[PDB]
Amino acid sequence: ALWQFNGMIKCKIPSSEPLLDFNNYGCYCGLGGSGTPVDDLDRCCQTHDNCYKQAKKLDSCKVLVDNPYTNNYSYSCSNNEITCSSENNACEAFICNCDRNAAICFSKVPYNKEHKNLDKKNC
Ligand SMILES: [Ca+2]
Ligand SMILES: [Cl-]
Repeated sequence: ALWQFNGMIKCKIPSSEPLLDFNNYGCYCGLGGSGTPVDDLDRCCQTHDNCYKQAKKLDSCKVLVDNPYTNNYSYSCSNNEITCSSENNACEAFICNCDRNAAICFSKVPYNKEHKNLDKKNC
């Protein structure tokens, strides 16, 4: 869900307030996402959006009537490393991996503040 994802982002980027820094960034970071990503951070968000699309197609998630946005997976953060819980079921695990991949991606790309709060006509 959002609470775990936000915690993962802070795990990798301890200086960030994700719900303020990454939301409404570029064409993909935040609600919806379409068009050409504007930079590598936006591509991280595009990948993440696509990972959620795939989670919704996974048989485990469908049978569990899962919503990736509300998934109740478990994770831990130690020394700025994210570990998705081994106890997560297949659906939970998939979504945890989407979130972990994105948090890692965000930590590895530049932040271009000219893309914060981008007008979606640019998308
Ligand atoms: Ca999005
Ligand atoms: Cl990690």
